[PDB]
Amino acid sequence: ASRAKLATNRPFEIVAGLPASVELPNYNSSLTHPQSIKNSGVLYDSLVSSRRTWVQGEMFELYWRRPKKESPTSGTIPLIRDKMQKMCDCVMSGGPHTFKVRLFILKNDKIEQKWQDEQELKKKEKELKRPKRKRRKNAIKEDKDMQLTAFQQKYVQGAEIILEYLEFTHSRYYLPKKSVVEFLEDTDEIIISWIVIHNSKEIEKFKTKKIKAKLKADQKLNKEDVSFNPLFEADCPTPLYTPMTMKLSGIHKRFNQIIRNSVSPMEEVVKEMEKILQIGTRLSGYNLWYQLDGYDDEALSESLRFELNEWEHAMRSRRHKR
Amino acid sequence: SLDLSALANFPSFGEYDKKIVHQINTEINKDLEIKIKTQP
Repeated sequence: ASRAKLATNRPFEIVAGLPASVELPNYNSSLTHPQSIKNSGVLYDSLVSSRRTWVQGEMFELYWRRPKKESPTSGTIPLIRDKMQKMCDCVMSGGPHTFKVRLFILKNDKIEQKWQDEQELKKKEKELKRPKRKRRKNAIKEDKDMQLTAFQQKYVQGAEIILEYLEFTHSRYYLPKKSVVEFLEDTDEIIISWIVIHNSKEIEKFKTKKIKAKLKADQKLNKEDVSFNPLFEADCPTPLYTPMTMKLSGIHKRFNQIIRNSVSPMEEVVKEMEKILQIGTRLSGYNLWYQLDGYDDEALSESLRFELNEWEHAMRSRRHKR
Repeated sequence: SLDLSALANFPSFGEYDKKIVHQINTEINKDLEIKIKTQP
């Protein structure tokens, strides 16, 4: 935000701190002394920003962050480790960028209790009704790869999935329940799509206000003698919204069932999305001007250069901390 | 010498295309030395 306030009438606007315009840049018409992309680095800045944002953005709801340091808070690390189960390593693409992930399950205790009750019922039903062969080891391996081991047999449906970045293990995010999931059997690729609202906090707070108003009205009526959906409500503020889509690759057959079971009934979210699409304000698509004039944009160029220098200076320490 | 061939390429009161403007910028860029303060 503290970036230099661009001089009036520049042929670009500063979007996310960088020079961009809605229309495709016409350098040849607009620039007399264009600095090279090497000189500008705008492309570099954009790429670093993109990757970092993908590491830290709002795409998935955050749920756990490593606490910024005989404090017992150390003892909670193994507890948080055990509250999730450990699962195998998978690749993700974010726009032009790609990332890698290991998978972790969030232990739904109701599924554990119901599994114990189901085993009780099945046992009671059964009681009421009443060298070594390596090929068998290969069969067991394949069965455990496409059928389910005990932890997978309990967590088939309603299991909870946590995402973590293998290049940034500090943050954990929820897999979107309000998402469309397609499992490509031929390519082993999974595409996830969801709509995201930039002022969602505004909508949630107005939703809370409406809930309070309805509760007050019900209390007033009671003094004499609910699937509240903010997106349906006529007084909901305009969502600034974006539709998003992402592809996963590298997930194995057994995990697909867990994932496929985990997401919400499709028609309901489809109708919700259609409402969002009527009421939403779509994010406008714009084009970055990677080339800047060395004379009119000298301040902007140097500012970008300085910020890049600081970013790189910090980035070395990140691995030096490992 | 090659610029003279380039000069003959220049528009001659016809219907010529934008690509000339690239050469124009090439000549314009020659105006002064580039005061690039900090190397990228």
